[PDB]
Amino acid sequence: MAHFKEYQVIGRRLPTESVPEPKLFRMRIFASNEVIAKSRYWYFLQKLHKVKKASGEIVSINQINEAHPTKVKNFGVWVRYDSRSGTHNMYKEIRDVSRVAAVETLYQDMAARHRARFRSIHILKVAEIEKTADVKRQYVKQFLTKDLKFPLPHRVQKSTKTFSYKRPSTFY
Amino acid sequence: LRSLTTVWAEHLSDEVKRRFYKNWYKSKKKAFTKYSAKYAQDGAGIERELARIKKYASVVRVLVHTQIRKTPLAQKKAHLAEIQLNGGSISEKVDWAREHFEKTVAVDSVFEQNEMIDAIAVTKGHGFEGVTHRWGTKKLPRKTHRGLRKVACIGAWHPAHVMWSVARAGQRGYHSRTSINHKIYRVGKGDDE
Amino acid sequence: VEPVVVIDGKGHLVGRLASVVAKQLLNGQKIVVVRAEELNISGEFFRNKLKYHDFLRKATAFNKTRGPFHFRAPSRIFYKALRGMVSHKTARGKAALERLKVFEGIPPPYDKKKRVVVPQALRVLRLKPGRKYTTLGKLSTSVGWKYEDVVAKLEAKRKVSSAEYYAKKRAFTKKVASANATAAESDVAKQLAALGY
Amino acid sequence: MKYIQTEQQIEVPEGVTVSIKSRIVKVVGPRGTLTKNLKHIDVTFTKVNNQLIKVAVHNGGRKHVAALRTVKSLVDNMITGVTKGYKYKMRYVYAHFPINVNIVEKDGAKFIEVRNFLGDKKIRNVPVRDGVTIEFSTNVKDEIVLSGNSVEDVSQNAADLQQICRVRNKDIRKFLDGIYVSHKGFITEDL
Amino acid sequence: TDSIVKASNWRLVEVGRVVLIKKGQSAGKLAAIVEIIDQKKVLIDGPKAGVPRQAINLGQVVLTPLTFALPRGARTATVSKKWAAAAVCEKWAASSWAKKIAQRERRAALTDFERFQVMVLRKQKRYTVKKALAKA
RNA sequence: GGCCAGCAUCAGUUUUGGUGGCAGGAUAAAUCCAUAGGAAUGUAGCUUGCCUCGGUAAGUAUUAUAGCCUGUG
RNA sequence: AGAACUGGCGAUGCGGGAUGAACCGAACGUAGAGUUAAGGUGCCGGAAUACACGCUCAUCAGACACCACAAAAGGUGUUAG
RNA sequence: GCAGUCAAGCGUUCAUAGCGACAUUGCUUUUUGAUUCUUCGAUGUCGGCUCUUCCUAUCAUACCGAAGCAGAAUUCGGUAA
RNA sequence: UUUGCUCCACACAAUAUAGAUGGAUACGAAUAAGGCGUCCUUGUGGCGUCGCUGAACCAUAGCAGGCUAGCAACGGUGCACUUGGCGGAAAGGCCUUGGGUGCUUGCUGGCGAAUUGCAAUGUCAUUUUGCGUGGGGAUAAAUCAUUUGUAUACGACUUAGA
Ligand SMILES: O[C@H]1[C@H]2c3cc4c(cc3CN3CCC(=C[C@@H]1O)[C@H]23)OCO4
Ligand SMILES: [Mg+2]
Ligand SMILES: [Mg+2]
Ligand SMILES: [Mg+2]
Ligand SMILES: [Mg+2]
Ligand SMILES: [Mg+2]
Ligand SMILES: [Mg+2]
Ligand SMILES: [Mg+2]
Ligand SMILES: [Mg+2]
Ligand SMILES: [Mg+2]
Ligand SMILES: [Mg+2]
Ligand SMILES: [Mg+2]
Ligand SMILES: [Mg+2]
Ligand SMILES: [Mg+2]
Ligand SMILES: [Mg+2]
Ligand SMILES: [Mg+2]
Ligand SMILES: [Mg+2]
Ligand SMILES: [Mg+2]
Ligand SMILES: [Mg+2]
Ligand SMILES: [Mg+2]
Ligand SMILES: [Mg+2]
Ligand SMILES: [Mg+2]
Ligand SMILES: [Mg+2]
Ligand SMILES: [Mg+2]
Ligand SMILES: [Mg+2]
Ligand SMILES: [Mg+2]
Ligand SMILES: [Mg+2]
Ligand SMILES: [Mg+2]
Ligand SMILES: [Mg+2]
Ligand SMILES: [Mg+2]
Ligand SMILES: [Mg+2]
Ligand SMILES: [Mg+2]
Ligand SMILES: [Mg+2]
Ligand SMILES: [Mg+2]
Ligand SMILES: [Mg+2]
Ligand SMILES: [Mg+2]
Ligand SMILES: [Mg+2]
Ligand SMILES: [Mg+2]
Ligand SMILES: [Mg+2]
Ligand SMILES: [Mg+2]
Ligand SMILES: [Mg+2]
Ligand SMILES: [Mg+2]
Ligand SMILES: [Mg+2]
Ligand SMILES: [Mg+2]
Ligand SMILES: [Mg+2]
Ligand SMILES: [Mg+2]
Ligand SMILES: [Mg+2]
Ligand SMILES: [Mg+2]
Repeated sequence: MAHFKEYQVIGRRLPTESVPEPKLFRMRIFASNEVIAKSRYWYFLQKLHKVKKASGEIVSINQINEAHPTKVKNFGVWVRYDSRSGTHNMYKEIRDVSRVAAVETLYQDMAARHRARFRSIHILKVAEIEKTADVKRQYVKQFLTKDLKFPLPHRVQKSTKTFSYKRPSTFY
Repeated sequence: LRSLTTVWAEHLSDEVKRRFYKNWYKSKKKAFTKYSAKYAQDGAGIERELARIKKYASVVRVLVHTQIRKTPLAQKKAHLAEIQLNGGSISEKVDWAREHFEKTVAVDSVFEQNEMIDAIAVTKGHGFEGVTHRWGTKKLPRKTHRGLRKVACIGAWHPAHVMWSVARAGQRGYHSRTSINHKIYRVGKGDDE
Repeated sequence: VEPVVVIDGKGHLVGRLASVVAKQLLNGQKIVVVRAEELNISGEFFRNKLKYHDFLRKATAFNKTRGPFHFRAPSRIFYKALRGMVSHKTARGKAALERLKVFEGIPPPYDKKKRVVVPQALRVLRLKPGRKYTTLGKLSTSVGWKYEDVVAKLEAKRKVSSAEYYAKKRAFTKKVASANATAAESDVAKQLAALGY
Repeated sequence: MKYIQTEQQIEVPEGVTVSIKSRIVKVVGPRGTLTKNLKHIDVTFTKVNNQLIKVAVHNGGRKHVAALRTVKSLVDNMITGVTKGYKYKMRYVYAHFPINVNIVEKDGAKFIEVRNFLGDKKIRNVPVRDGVTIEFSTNVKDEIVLSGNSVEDVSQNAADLQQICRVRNKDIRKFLDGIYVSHKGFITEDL
Repeated sequence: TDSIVKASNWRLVEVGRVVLIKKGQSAGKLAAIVEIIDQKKVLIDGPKAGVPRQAINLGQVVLTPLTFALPRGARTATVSKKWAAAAVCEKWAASSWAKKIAQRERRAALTDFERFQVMVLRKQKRYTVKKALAKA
């Protein structure tokens, strides 16, 4: 749906005479802008409580920034999704440098592997897998082995003119 | 395959010389009369051609012609033609060729008894020919309006086009044919009662 | 850039080599292409062989002459790929095509001239390593082309002579570099360095 | 998922030097020398020490990796092939017509010439591949033996002899007639 | 009769491999690989050169043959400490790469007149080399 | 002053660059600095076992002869 | 084949969907400059052989609404759960 | 009209050699219907004769796999027009 | 048939142009590997070095490039000659020898340039042909009609005729 920011959204059931000061609920929401974020909020909220936007009020919206944006991190990701023929819970693991990058590629992955578009996906939980060896998916574990090194074989340099006078070479 | 030179013998029988023309009697008979001159100077020009052939040349064919005067035909104008030369080695081949210039080659030197040979020729002609004999289509019944040596259905309605694959009146005969496996039962000799 | 651009077909992908050759013409650039027998097509040999027979069955029912023509030669397989990318039924189209020449091997003129390449169609830069692909010459020879062996013979001959040329040249250029070096450290030489040379 | 690297070892024994440039492999030991083209496959060889060579695949999928081992093996069987060497054993099998098997030569040939198969007046022929040598076993009834340095060449020559003796138009369960491969192994013994 | 087995000797992605960035506000700038994220992303950092600590695609970077000692996941100040200490800049600078980069940047800052002087010089050199190329 | 142009200063419309000053927010989040605590894909040292005179491995071992993480300021 | 509400075609060209009454965009005096729609940008053909992460190898691969079809059932092909 | 999936049965024994109920998913357009879009200022509105070409859901012939294939004979299936 | 043909040379005249405007600047082969230098045991060899683009290399100053002088070099280069040789895939081009000759911006000099008026492609290419001039060279055929029948509806084909 684009390039996400994470937002704390807070809403609460429009006050009333017999109930001034209703209860206040928060959601963290990955959206590309605050407008979509407030929409999503109401979307899941009417999925949990008896409210809808009509009778309720957004109280506060705040972007949350990554705590350590240049720290590499192992993300455990939890998702609910709809397939063509049914709906499905699912756990993936993503390694990147911020919860916001991570959710970008999840949506990418869900779309690429399961043909899940944004409408049809639900983030259950994104959280930092602290101790390695509670990392479970191999395609991640692979990148924790000590003194990791790999070549990047068969190099393709992009030509900037149409013709070339050489014959290239993919050494690297 | 492309031809890259033709070397010619110094003298040339009127028989072949005649082939190079459509009106012999009026003509100044000038054919090959400059080429012949190429022998004069020691040999120079002819050799380098021969020489060239040897260097390149994947195949070699000899220019031969018939002695039609030794033949009861009227037609005087002899026949000339290329014959490939299979005996070994390009260089040996042209030496053979060069050697036989103006000299004369015999059948027994080419064919033996019981040998299977092929015959290449232009078929007898019959001119414009109806479908029934040209293709051996069925005669149509005797009752049929406007002719019966025909084909009833020259095609379905679609392709709305007569097609290349159906019998149609036209020329018959005077076709080229390459006929194989004719066996030599005799190689006769002229000088031989 | 240059009056004529000679392209070593070898190791290029037909429809990418085509797609650039076409544009080049339409923009006024004369082109010759060589070694079209050493041209490539993605997909294993069998796939493109099957593809080619598809092409083979198309023909004018009433008369197989009016119908689609099938050229078997590698240059000519190429030209088909190319012509289809050119509005070849317009003056402007007929014009552009005439700036084009395709050839199996490298026949005279073009063998003493330099040939270039087209990286955005070079196979080794384009195909994912691992994918099966096809050589024009072998494909053509499978559908009728009569002249693979001869081209190969003539080429090996050509490749020899050119190896002499090169060697001869690499010799001379060694001397040049030697000379070019005993002039290093001189004033003129240091001055040029200063100015980027 | 693409594995960032998986690899294998190829041991080298005391008699042989294997030498590999681009992916053209040459193995040379006591029994001679074979060579085999691996260009079609995209692995990286590395010598670690005269008795050890590694083969690895960087950032590869299943089907890729899954060819790394068959590379390790193909190159092993060259090294075993050039030390011990290979020997395939085949026995004739027939239930009435004796299968007459000879070796004949036209123009340097060497051909396995099978006659009287299930009676057949027809005379069968299988060419002897180069590298491979045929010895009709003494002391064993109807045993042919193909031996050589290439597993691939004997195994194939073997399979060519066996297949030339397929049976048609009969229940090939009752008609078991043939020349079958009955033992695969080595030339040099105690092993 | 040893065995002789090629090589194929790739520059590797590894903590402390220095790369020359190619797209973006940095670009032309060197930098060190600090941690490694996946097959296609690494965390880079290049304080000496100005380039911010960031996550980057490998696709936009080109591995150099240079490497120094860096602890995986070392922070910017630490990186600056090792870098200087391992003297990578002089090392890079000395290379043909960097020297060739420098060359063409000069070629492209030449004045028209400077350009003119370049030719007068090449003429000068040509005269004496062409000679020597004719006396042995 | 007939024809067609070039440049300059402006007017209407528009397009494409450079650059200056400010406002928000966790009065951005980081880096950095300070400080407390920690752990391993465990840095020094140490022990032990082979091993061409140290190099390896498998133990201890939380800053030492690398560093990192986490909170607070 | 027959009704309901609206919007259309009929009566209407223009851009897009190769093509096409009705779909998409947009409704028309004669023109300049700009900007867009729907739809596109390898070449045909104006416009990135752009960027980015995955997936897919088909000895009948696939390739954009209306639209020019495919189903049950299976695969130790491969992907992620 | 033709071809499937499930597999209860059939096949002495034995679901699937060869078959296959109750169900059920399809394909075809030489059947017949349903429609009424084109032709009513006219598209010669049975069949046969002739003659071409094309499809394949293959009767024969080439080479194969399978069988409740001993041989002979047959049946099932593949590549095949 | 009114002195015609051809090749080289120049000259006038036309006619064009799918588009000159410093240079199409030659190994091959591999790409999970190469190029170049060097050594040696000449090999799937040792060692060194390069790539990360042709953004290069070469050429490039002078009335669109005039007229002149000199020096240092003995190099470069244009042109017509001559020596030996190689190239047949479409070779029709490449290399080499030797004198002659022009130029040289390798360096240092004398003279010139304006008024094309503040820009106007400001005209420098190469296509094909036509007409005289004189320097080499060469002196046919086909067709109709006639005729044959190995051919033929007519044309066409195949023969024949000083
Ligand atoms: O022409 C008409 C039909 C027709 C009318 C006739 C007639 C024969 C036909 C032939 N039918 C084929 C298809 C056709 C379409 C038309 O309806 C024709 O004989 C007397 O009138
Ligand atoms: Mg946070
Ligand atoms: Mg000639
Ligand atoms: Mg008659
Ligand atoms: Mg008949
Ligand atoms: Mg007859
Ligand atoms: Mg009648
Ligand atoms: Mg008939
Ligand atoms: Mg059978
Ligand atoms: Mg039987
Ligand atoms: Mg004007
Ligand atoms: Mg203005
Ligand atoms: Mg600003
Ligand atoms: Mg360290
Ligand atoms: Mg509507
Ligand atoms: Mg009406
Ligand atoms: Mg309208
Ligand atoms: Mg339109
Ligand atoms: Mg459409
Ligand atoms: Mg087109
Ligand atoms: Mg375009
Ligand atoms: Mg762009
Ligand atoms: Mg849809
Ligand atoms: Mg399914
Ligand atoms: Mg599956
Ligand atoms: Mg049941
Ligand atoms: Mg049973
Ligand atoms: Mg039963
Ligand atoms: Mg029917
Ligand atoms: Mg009617
Ligand atoms: Mg009518
Ligand atoms: Mg009709
Ligand atoms: Mg009628
Ligand atoms: Mg078909
Ligand atoms: Mg079938
Ligand atoms: Mg049974
Ligand atoms: Mg079968
Ligand atoms: Mg048929
Ligand atoms: Mg067919
Ligand atoms: Mg023109
Ligand atoms: Mg090297
Ligand atoms: Mg060398
Ligand atoms: Mg070496
Ligand atoms: Mg260069
Ligand atoms: Mg001058
Ligand atoms: Mg040519
Ligand atoms: Mg001067
Ligand atoms: Mg004259």
